[PDB]
Amino acid sequence: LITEMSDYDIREMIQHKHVGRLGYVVDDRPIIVPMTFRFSGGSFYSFTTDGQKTNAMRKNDAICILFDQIESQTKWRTVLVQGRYREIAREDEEEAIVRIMANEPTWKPVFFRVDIEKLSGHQAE
Amino acid sequence: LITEMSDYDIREMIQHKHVGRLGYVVDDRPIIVPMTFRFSGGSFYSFTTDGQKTNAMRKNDAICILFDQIESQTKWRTVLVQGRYREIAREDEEEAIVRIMANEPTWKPVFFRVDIEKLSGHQAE
Repeated sequence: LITEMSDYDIREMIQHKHVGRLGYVVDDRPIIVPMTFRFSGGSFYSFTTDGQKTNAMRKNDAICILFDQIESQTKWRTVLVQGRYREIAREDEEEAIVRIMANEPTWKPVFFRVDIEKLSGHQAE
Repeated sequence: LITEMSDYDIREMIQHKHVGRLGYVVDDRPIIVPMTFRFSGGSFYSFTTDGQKTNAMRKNDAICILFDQIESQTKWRTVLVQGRYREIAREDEEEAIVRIMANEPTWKPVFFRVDIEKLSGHQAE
């Protein structure tokens, strides 16, 4: 019943789905929080004004993002990005901002990107 | 802009929101997967036929569930359950099944529950 999604559908999803759910680890326990992301040049870009998220991901840089479109229990698509927290230096914030905003599909903070180590996508129909 | 949700709204949400997103840890990295849950007698009950989830949560029982209702970037509610994977013994599966199904609000597998260590809920309006 569970199938691998085509690269086409994985791409449509990570290009067009604005909100994903970020997973990080604090003291060996998982935390999940919704965040907006922009896929650009092979990484996902975001930012937060929440210093607790920033400090947690600084201490443990192993993170993930789930994107999904759930129609029912048996009709759904999920894309999981596993990778690494990479904080953007102050002098690179303008670059990050333009990447986040530039030509977005008709949709102090600390900026970061998620560099991809594994990208997987599956569906049920 | 971010407020604590009332216990009333936290309860309405974990009673009526069928799908949450389960967080677990594999080799010090976070994984997130959508699952259906039932809140009953202070724990969340679910099951999976996916042996990789089962084995992962057996090896590391620190897990979480996010429930959320996101209207926009500035209008949303999130409830995070942090707790422990507790696998249901075969002889307790019928109990688990009746708990999952009994009087549900008009909505071999290995059964499990999530026992709650922290429950928090926040909103933005």
